Amino acid sequence: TNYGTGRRKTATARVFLSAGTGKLVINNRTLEQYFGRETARMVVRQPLELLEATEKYDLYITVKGGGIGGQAGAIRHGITRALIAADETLKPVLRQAGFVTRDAREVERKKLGLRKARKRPQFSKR
Amino acid sequence: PRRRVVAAREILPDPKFSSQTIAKFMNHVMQDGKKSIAESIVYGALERVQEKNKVDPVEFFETTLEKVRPMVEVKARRVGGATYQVPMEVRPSRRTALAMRWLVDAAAKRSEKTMALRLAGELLDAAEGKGAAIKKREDVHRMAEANKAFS
Amino acid sequence: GQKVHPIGIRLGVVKRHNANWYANPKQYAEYLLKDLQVREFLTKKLKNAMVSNILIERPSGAAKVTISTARPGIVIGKKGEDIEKLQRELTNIMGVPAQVSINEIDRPDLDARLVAEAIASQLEKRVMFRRAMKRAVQNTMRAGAKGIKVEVSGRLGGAEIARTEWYREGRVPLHTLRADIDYATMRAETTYGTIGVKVWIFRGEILGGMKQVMN
Amino acid sequence: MNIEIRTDKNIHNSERLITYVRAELTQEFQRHSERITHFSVHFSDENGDKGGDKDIHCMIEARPSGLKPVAVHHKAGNIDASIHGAIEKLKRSLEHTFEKKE
Amino acid sequence: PRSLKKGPFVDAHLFAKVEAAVASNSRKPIKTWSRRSMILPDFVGLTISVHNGRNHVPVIVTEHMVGHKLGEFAPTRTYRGH
Amino acid sequence: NQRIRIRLKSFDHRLIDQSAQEIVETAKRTGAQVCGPIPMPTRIERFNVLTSPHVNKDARDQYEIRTYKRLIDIVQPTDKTVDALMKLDLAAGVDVQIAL
Amino acid sequence: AKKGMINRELKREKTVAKYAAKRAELKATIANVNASDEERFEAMLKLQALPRNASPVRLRNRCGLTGRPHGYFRKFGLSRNKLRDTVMQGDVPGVVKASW
RNA sequence: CUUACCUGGCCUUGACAUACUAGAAACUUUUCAGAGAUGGAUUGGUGCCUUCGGGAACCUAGAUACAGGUGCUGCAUGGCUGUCGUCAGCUCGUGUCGUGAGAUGUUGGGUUAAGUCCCGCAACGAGCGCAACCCUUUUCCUUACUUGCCAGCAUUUCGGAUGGGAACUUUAAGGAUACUGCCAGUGACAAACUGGAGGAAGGCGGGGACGACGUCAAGUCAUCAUGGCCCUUACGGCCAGGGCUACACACGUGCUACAAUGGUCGGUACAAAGGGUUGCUACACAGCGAUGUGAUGCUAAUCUCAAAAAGCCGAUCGUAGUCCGGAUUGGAGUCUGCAACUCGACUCCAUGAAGUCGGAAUCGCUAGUAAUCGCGGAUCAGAAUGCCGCGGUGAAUACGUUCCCG
Ligand SMILES: [Mg+2]
Ligand SMILES: [Mg+2]
Ligand SMILES: [Mg+2]
Ligand SMILES: [Mg+2]
Ligand SMILES: [Mg+2]
Ligand SMILES: [Mg+2]
Ligand SMILES: [Mg+2]
Ligand SMILES: [Mg+2]
Ligand SMILES: [Mg+2]
Ligand SMILES: [Mg+2]
Ligand SMILES: [Mg+2]
Ligand SMILES: [Mg+2]
Ligand SMILES: [Mg+2]
Ligand SMILES: [Mg+2]
Ligand SMILES: [Mg+2]
Ligand SMILES: [Mg+2]
Repeated sequence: TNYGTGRRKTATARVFLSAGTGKLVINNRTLEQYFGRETARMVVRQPLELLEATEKYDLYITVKGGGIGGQAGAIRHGITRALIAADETLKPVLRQAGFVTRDAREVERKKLGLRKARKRPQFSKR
Repeated sequence: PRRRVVAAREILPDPKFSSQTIAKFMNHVMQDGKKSIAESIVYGALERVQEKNKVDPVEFFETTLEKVRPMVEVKARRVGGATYQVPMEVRPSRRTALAMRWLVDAAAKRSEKTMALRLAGELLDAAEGKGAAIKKREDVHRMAEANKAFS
Repeated sequence: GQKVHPIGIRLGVVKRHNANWYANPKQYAEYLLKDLQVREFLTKKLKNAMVSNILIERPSGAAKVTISTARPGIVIGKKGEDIEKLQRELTNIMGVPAQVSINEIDRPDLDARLVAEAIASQLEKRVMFRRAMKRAVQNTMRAGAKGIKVEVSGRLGGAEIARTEWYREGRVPLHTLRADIDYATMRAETTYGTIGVKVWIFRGEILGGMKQVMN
Repeated sequence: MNIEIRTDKNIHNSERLITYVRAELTQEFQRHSERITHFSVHFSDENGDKGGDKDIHCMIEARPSGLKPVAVHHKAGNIDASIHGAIEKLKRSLEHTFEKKE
Repeated sequence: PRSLKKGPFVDAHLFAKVEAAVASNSRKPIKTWSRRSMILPDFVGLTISVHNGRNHVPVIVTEHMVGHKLGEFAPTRTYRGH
Repeated sequence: NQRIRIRLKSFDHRLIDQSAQEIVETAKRTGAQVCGPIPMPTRIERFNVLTSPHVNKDARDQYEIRTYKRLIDIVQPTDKTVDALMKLDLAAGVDVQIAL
Repeated sequence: AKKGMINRELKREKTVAKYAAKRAELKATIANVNASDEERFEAMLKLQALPRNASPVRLRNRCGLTGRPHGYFRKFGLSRNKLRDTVMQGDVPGVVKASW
């Protein structure tokens, strides 16, 4: 019913939220099936345990791009924005948590004359 | 640096025990960004140590950490062309960091089959009071005690 | 140290390319080589007509060369016969037929290329280099440029030791990408070798970006 | 200390020159020993295929254990003269640096 | 190695010289520059001089050599020791 | 049922946008309905060119060329619309493909 | 490059153009299954007997303006030395400096 | 081949330009000699314009100026490039001061990343540098509904597949936003600096281009141009083989390992950027495999390269020179190419080297960075551990400037 968009490290998540028993689906899959790593599940779940109203909502989630951590961050951001859209009074607590902010860190490009973005070849003085 | 005051980053609490201290310890254990294997190692060690005696793993870890934390260190001061190792107090963050580094290095130099087993052995040894981290704590106390004379 | 090409740094900013056509990845090389050939031909043919720019365009199965000249009379021809020969040569060079157009230059002393050729002519005829430099600078500033800069390097006066000498007046903000700077280079072949001439002319700051240029 | 000597096309180099340079340089700088780990000398002729009073450039660059690498140049009319000038300048420079750092 | 389906490679002129030699009975060496040809089974018992860069070296072809290329018996470098 | 597909390729997005705007305006004058312009992924081609004549590997110039594509459909076209599209002139730098 | 080098390149291209058709026909005969084994062998012999310069593998790309055999950059057809000059004069359409 | 080097066989107005004379369309089919360059035979056509009595193309033959040079000089040069060094500086006009070289301005206080800014002052004014204008990334709005997308509907051989929709993701142009804007403090009541509210983002948000006046007779006559010297039946030109890959040794930059934070086997998830018509190829068969045959869709947000790998779940290995490591060698093959001997890439069977963590010394890096994991491209018939890009997981530590350097 209430929609949210989340973004993190090339990953984008579309989140639909509607009052329900506590269902949670990701790409026609469950949280345990999609994320085999516990940190990702914890990150996905933080926003709704933060309000102590985890099982009073139902979520329908799609995600594309990035890796497991980026997708988890995007899903959490989408859930946070969906909550803010649903209720205005949620935004101060969610921001105090820090979920309202959108992380802008991204990979830095390789550079001419350098092995990597910052790393440069060896200059021996033996 | 010569300017600015860089702020500290935030380490999220671990999944199982929700401990920032345990998360920082996992970060010390981690290599090449393999944090999942880091958590596996740390949790296996914690289960192994819990098996020996029935206590809270978090409480055991923090007690052993307090056992192993340093008190006093010297920082080399170059005046008059001499070392002049001067004892000084150290901030809690440095205390915790050196304690964790000593624990992990001692575990690495132990001689069990797996990192989890040897980390658990090191935690037990530190709890008892005889270990390589305990020896480094003793040595730093000994040296800062020999050089107490200077301010 | 070294410096970026004043035109090269502003292609998509305040300037436009000297060639405007589209090609598929296969015919691109042929088009570029033939454009270079036609430019080489025109430079030799119109040496004495004070030509400033050549714009090569391929609209569709045809060609369009726009020649910017201070002396349109010579290129046009007294009775217009010269333009027919020019288009014939262009159609011979390029597979599709080419049409020529002429842009008359009414303020030649604001064009960097023309100034460089003028200085190079005197330098080849053995006039004093810092006489020609000052004459060109004064003429351009009288024309109205906000600034001009001239550089001459080589064996000036026949000296065994080569050297470089320059003179600047007004404003030449090279680091400002929104500034109209015209850059030109020319060569003078004297009995004692080559002398290089560089000219910069500044025509104020362009406003509104490439949209104002109507790209 | 390991010695790595190089010349240019004009100068002309040989293993005999390598042995002689290594021997002389070690003999002169034998005192420092462990203080220094690497020498590299380089030889050039500037206006190759012509002549002059100097017309040859010698360089020696040495790495002292600890402090940063230090370099010395000399110009002379002959390879032997260039080498001797560079050796003298290196000796003076190293003496000054070691006296400074004590 | 050359694919079997293509078959062995031999130069036309060398092949023709070999057939002339075998059809006749003459032991005069066959001078050639084709180091890239293969020693066919019909080459046995013939003397073939192969260019090695500055001179032609003889090779008396025996049953062992079949399958090698001609150049494998005419080394091109002169090294005697350091 | 006839539908006309129009594909524009250029090296200058401003020129290609001008061309597409002119095409849609021409269609509107005739009175047909048109979908677009639809942006299509831009191609980028990047090249590394050494700037020193002899030896400096780290001193280079990095150049790029971009290909911009635009898509247009015109549906329910009339005999006057098609003739207007054919009559319309073409500017350089924008290669236009018309498919029936 | 030298004019002799350029002329050698040109004659090689001319020979390849001359013999392309026969070379292709012989290769097709070689790759044809329904053809007889003796015919395939004869095709192989003729292909091996063709002149060497007919083989496209013996052609080297060259700048065209200068004939340099390195840094060719197929798309433009110019070696880096002249490509940089032509680009930064503004005579190559669509090419600009890259910053991303 | 590239190729500029060497052995040998060859040509001399030259492989390429202009100028003079004469005959021939240009071209075209076959063999013969030879390593080839070359030479000697042998077929078919006789074209395009003409005040047709002569001309354009493209050859042949002779003659003379000449061509030709990757031959020397970067210390005779143009053009281009490195470095001090994105260091914050470097200079002019009018005035003044001093016999003059010269000085001021550009110095003094705070301050900034900065000759950045505010106060004073025989200085008043300017230019080149700093910053800004340019590209990219983070939030949102409008236009656009394709080939790309699927929230509400329905049909489904349950595959957005279908009828459909224009919501969302995305795609790619144009706009908005962030200015110490507001609050509480500090400082001369100046610049400016701290702590806060709001916001996706708060005090240059993070990267990229952009190289001041000048320095080192710094680098490049072998990209190219060019003054001056040199060779002219050879220092020019064509060709076949060989070499640039040699091997008592010494250095620089890398890749792979020395294992259990791991190796092997089975199952199972999640990318971004590029390439494809002389090419990428779904799918079936044959093969242990590299591959081959048939065949399909693609000039591409449509078909394809394509399998992402680290990761997660299950089993074994249980500290051994090992179920670690994969150099070297012996057999058997595939492919590209006229041709893999010198001297190619890859596949299978067998073999199983040094290595068990590396002297003195010394290098890179302050955050989506280091470390680690895989993917693409230019060059290119084939031939990357190199170079240029892309994304996945993801740290440690900064008390401080005392001693180290610039
Ligand atoms: Mg990376
Ligand atoms: Mg990027
Ligand atoms: Mg020099
Ligand atoms: Mg084999
Ligand atoms: Mg030449
Ligand atoms: Mg090739
Ligand atoms: Mg060769
Ligand atoms: Mg120089
Ligand atoms: Mg030199
Ligand atoms: Mg700037
Ligand atoms: Mg040279
Ligand atoms: Mg050869
Ligand atoms: Mg080599
Ligand atoms: Mg193994
Ligand atoms: Mg051993
Ligand atoms: Mg390749």
